[PDB]
Amino acid sequence: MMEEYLGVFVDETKEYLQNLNDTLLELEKNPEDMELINEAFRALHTLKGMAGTMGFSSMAKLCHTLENILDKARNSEIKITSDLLDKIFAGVDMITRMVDKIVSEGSDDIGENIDVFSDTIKSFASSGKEKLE
Repeated sequence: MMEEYLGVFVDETKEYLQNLNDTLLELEKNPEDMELINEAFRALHTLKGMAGTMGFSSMAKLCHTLENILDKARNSEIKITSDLLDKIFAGVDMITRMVDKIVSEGSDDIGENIDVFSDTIKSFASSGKEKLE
């Protein structure tokens, strides 16, 4: 059978999420080393792509969201305030839940809320209270 292509595709995404949690959980203790920010901004960028080729963009958008905070972190827009990373680790949390159901059935539909979980984090950083009247 030629199904081992997807069996290895996930075994790599899981070993990377941890490697990406070690980077993001070490990033919290070192949210400015610029190594955990690039070690994560990358894996998440690679994890997001692997989630698009799997037909699970709902879980890939989560990989792009986290990497987005790691992007502003590398773009000088945001920094790991222990909250932008908590929601990020929260995205990797659902990404795992989808992987647990995707592995149990292959569906990334966990009633998650990307546009929301991202807007929550996207608004949790760039803010402009009181603007133009």
